[PDB]
Amino acid sequence: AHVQKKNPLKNKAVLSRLNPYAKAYKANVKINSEKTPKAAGEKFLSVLHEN
Amino acid sequence: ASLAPGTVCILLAGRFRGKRVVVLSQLEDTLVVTGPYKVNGVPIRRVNHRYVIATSAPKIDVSGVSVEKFTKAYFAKQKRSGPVKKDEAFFAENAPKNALPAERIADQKAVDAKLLPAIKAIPNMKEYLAASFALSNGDRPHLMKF
Amino acid sequence: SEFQKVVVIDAKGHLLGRLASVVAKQLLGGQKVVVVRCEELNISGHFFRNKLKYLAYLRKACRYNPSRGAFHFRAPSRIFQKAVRGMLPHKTARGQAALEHLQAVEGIPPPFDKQKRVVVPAALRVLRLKPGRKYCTVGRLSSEVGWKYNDIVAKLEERRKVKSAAFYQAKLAKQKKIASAKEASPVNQKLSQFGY
Amino acid sequence: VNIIKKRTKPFKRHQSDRFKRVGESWRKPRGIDSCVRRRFRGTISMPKIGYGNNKKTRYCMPNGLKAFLVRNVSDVELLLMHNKTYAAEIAGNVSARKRVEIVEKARALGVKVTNAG
Amino acid sequence: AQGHRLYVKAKHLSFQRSKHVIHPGTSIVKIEGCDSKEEAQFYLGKRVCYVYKSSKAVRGSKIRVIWGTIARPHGNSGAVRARFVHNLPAKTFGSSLRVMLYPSNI
Amino acid sequence: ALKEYQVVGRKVPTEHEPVPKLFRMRLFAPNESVAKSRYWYFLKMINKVKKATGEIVAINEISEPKPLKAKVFGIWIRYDSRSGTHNMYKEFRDTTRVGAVEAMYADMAARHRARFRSIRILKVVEVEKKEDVRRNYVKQLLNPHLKFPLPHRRTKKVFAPHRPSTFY
Amino acid sequence: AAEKKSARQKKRELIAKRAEAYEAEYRAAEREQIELARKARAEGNYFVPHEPKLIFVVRIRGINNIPPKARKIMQLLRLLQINNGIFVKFNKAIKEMLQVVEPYVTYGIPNHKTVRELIYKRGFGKVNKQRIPLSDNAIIEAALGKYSILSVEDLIHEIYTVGPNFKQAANFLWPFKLSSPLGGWRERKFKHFIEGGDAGKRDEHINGLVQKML
RNA sequence: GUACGUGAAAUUGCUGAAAGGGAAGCAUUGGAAAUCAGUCUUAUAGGUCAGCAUCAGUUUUCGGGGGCGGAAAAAGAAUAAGGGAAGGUGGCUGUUUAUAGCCCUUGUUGUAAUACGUCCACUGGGGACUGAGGACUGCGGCUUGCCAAGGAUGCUGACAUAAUGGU
RNA sequence: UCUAGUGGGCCAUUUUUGGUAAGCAGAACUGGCGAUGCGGGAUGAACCGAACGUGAGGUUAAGGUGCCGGAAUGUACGCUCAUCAGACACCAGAAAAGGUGUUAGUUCGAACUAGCCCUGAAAAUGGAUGGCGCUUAAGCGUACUACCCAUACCUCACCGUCUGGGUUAAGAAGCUCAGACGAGUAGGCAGGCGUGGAGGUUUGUGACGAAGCCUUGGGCGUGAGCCUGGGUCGAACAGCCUCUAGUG
RNA sequence: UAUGUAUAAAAAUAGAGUCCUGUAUCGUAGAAGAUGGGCGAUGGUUG
Repeated sequence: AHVQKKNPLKNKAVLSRLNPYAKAYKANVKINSEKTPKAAGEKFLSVLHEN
Repeated sequence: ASLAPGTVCILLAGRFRGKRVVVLSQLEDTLVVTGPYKVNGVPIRRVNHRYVIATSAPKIDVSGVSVEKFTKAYFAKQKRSGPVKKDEAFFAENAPKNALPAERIADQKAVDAKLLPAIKAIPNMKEYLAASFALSNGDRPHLMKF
Repeated sequence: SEFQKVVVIDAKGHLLGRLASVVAKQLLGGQKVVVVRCEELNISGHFFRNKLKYLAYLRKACRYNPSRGAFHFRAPSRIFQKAVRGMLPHKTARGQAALEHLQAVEGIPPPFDKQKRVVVPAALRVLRLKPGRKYCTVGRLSSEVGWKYNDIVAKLEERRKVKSAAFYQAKLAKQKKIASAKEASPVNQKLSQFGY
Repeated sequence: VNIIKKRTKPFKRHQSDRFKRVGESWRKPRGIDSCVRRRFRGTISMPKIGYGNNKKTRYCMPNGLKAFLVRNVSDVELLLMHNKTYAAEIAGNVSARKRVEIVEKARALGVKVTNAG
Repeated sequence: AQGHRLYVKAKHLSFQRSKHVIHPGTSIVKIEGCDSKEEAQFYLGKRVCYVYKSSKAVRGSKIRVIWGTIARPHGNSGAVRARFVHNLPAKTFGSSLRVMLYPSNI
Repeated sequence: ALKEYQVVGRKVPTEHEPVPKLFRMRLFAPNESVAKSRYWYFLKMINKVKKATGEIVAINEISEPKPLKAKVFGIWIRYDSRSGTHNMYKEFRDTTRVGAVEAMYADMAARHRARFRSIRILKVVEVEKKEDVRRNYVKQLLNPHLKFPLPHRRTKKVFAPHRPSTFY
Repeated sequence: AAEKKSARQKKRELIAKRAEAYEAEYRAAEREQIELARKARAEGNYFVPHEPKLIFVVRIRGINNIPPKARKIMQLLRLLQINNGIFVKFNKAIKEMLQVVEPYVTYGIPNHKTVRELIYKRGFGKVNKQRIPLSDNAIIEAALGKYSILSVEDLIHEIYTVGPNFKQAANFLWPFKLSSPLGGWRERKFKHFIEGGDAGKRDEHINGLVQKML
């Protein structure tokens, strides 16, 4: 048993065997739904650009 | 991807090295390829896809010729199953004159005549096919694009 | 990178070490190299410093039988060969056989004055030394340490230059006729969109 | 499983080349200042257990069989059950008559002979 | 006569070595016109052969050939590494090799 | 490879100092780890706070606001030498503070043989008025009609066929 | 006959659900830190991220010419070979133990990919004092099953989040025998990381190192 | 053949072969020359060396798409304002956008882009070495059979040779 | 529990004693050498890296990439001109003070302060940055990528040891699965190889050629060694189990 | 050791006789290069 070690990262079948969750993962999810409310206080900007 | 049917490719190895031929159809592993026999004298042969250079020359219309009759059994040699071979008479046998069934002759003639109209339509292709590819001084294959 | 059957190098204005290192690597690559006009080779540093270095070289000799001791060759071709020999594994049959692929000469003898002479940009004085840096020529250095054919080479080189100039005028006239007849051909524009 | 050899050249004794009183058969150097014992670069190498060959292909001839020394027909019949593993090899001191009997028995048994010729 | 030479000229430089240790198994090959590892990437996997001539005509031929394959680039100057079926002789340093255009991928 | 880092930190709260003061420094280092290391180095020498008894409260990378505008930066540094008694003020013309600082480090190493450990940068400021510049070479670059020949032309393929022109 | 497979299928589903919860926990924590940093920046205050509790220690020096105290400590860390990696809790006892072996090890904060890629590519378990690759979940069942660790992803969660059973999970994991880094180390390997060397604490740069050594 | 059974090594002469530029000998790797055996020859299966394909393990090298993070990059562009001086443009050495412009501040386009950092159980190629094990068991996937899932098979050709290998 | 060897030590870091000094004598902690190869320092017992079964592939340490020499006659900014420059730790040795040397800095034209170079500097066979040579370096300082390769690390195959799990269906002294590891002087122990003689055994070999001997032949073993073809020869000799010793 | 055994100005570099190298020019199509024919040129390669 286990004559050869097969890397799960490079073997999808072995990855499936070890992880019964890769079937439904959905890594890339659009989180910022195209809005992006920039948040940086004026006090922070002054301290950043101080001296 | 570049080995589409009807493409002009250069034979790298074999007795027809440097010849330019027209790809007919894609076999399971090789290419059933031939230059118009009346042009460069290259009959219908399988050529491994690792021994061709797919040139960017304009494509040749090969839709009008049947290619399903070119199979592994079609090009297969005869079974021997015996270590005894070779003879002066054996070399006298085979050859273009003997063997080479008239059925093979007719298919070569038919496909040749079907590929003349395209290469005559495109100028400078008949002489291009008849010529032989060769490297000269100062030619760097990794730079030049075929 | 390119391989020639024999490479004739015009050693005028070249640096001794920079050219010798390039030549030595080419010889080990199996290429026959001919170096002409070795009396025009340049060395960085003012002459007096180079003259003192060679006088230090003359000091080396066997305390018994100086005929066994180091042989100090004075000819500029032999100086260049010595620099190359120190860069080749000459005690070894590989580096020894690579020496007979090198032929350094003074001036350009008849078999090579009719052949194309390439130059090495990696060893050219103009491309390597900052302007205002003093430098010496191996030809003048040799003439002071014992070499006694400086003015003969100068006279023969002057005569060769005249003959080569006359050939160039003949070649210019022939090329001018070819160029004049070139534009008359209508193919010159049919080849235009191909970049030729 | 093809027959492979880890090493093919023999282990000769140090300086057996230079001295005739020193035979080539291997001897472990016990010297306090031995270069081969200390394993300097360029010196000759010594027998190690790492050099040992595969247990599956060990003792097997290149043809996959093991030579088996044979004195008479009784020794040939010992190889009746293993004609595909051992090949009979007739001894040096066997006479011509018993040799011919051994070869004829080996042929009938279908056992290869390493020195049939 | 310039209707041949479907290969690329190369020169056998040396063995894979350190200052004092050589590895005859793998050879360093300098291909003409190849000046960087990016250019050498094209020639990876090509069939490089050493052709030589000998007195006795095996197969009725005066020419023997040692075949090999280009394995990986070597350095930044475009030299590659090659594995030959029989390791190249040490006397072939500076000898010329022939790099065929196959196995092609272009 | 330098990056300007704003590092703010303080000593850990204690009974004697329930509300410790916050100290901030603008310092140049290849990465955040070195930036914090130098930040504790300067605080450890001035305000009696150790990395053991202090903490980094904020880390931030400052990018150049106008990197496409040619500027002049004057840098005061405390050079450390064989004698270790040296204060230097130098001016460099560049488009970014990080670029000017890197140019300063190379210049100090080349001229005075100073390492990254020997040099500590007291202050980097932007000189906006030409008359404030006191360095002749910088003022020469500030010449309105600046123009000069291209130096060091220098232009594998060994064995070129023709002698290089190396000119205009 | 089929009862074992019926129970095994729902066991596999439970593993999937737990792994799904773990991924949600990672995403929620990462987003939570980002929002807290944004709100502190917007309001002008400073929010300090939590000090790492998990550390990854890599031995960089060979086994020659080492003082007895450092030699014992790396023996207690199970870093007996050059290019060996271990996961370790970061507390007062550990921090001073790593301070002694600063010249001989490099340590930093591992991220989720570093832990996951290490346990998948180079994940080996100490089963019956043997180095058995983690090629199946049943291997972890037999070793850490009583600790409510049922799968490789459960083991990753225990290591990454430093659960109550970190010691048993870390001791079960045989020390990672990493390869030499592709691209090389810095010019002088045996300085401190601050000095442009490679020893000592290198913060998040252990991730860049681990990516090279895998 | 009494200088007598067998007749070793040191040492020596002759013959043949090859080497040798101030030592020789030795190890590794291959060439050359010499020499030799296995193997096959046979009973669908099998001898030697090759080429490609589809896989597996290890690694190397180029490329693409996407998510997230930072001053929710900094800049910049286009377009509206205010202010400013120059290393001073038009106008006459001197002045403040004219017959050039620049800088500073603010809005809009903008939720801009790019770079960098980071991740994808996202993806497209090129190269190399390796094939240990030997009916079936397992863990998985697919849909009972299939599968890249507990270690290479498939399709072909050349030579059957001194070819490979040995000395 | 019984016993071997040892009871001349040496080097390096840091601390230090006696000493005008020492490749000097004497100590303290740790690591090395002795006993230890390998990559680098041109070379070297203890310096730097790394510790070693047999191999394939990949990647690295210290050190390096002009040529010798595998690997950029790389990138960026500078300094240096030396009538016998400079060139990488240990290390193969040099000082105060100086300069119409030059590049910078600090302070009131001047004094300075700092780098590089030069002077101070002065030996005996011809001669050593390792050699050649090198001057917008192939020198020096700093940053930055790419690249080269150790017996080190990584994956794999095989050998052995040790360790653990199986085996009443398998010379059970057998078979089978798995993991870790491999330097070695003095010394220990185990298992084997070879020699002379003795008991047993093999329907054992042999004048149709035993033993012995020679051999540009062939095979087996990690090895000690064994087997065999050809030649020479002429009367004996061997395998296995055990016994023994004037046994290499 | 060949596979195109192809290439002859001298110079200066704060200049040369358009420059910013030759990735250019010369040669290159034909059983390893066959057997015939029509137009065009009066050139080209070679014994």
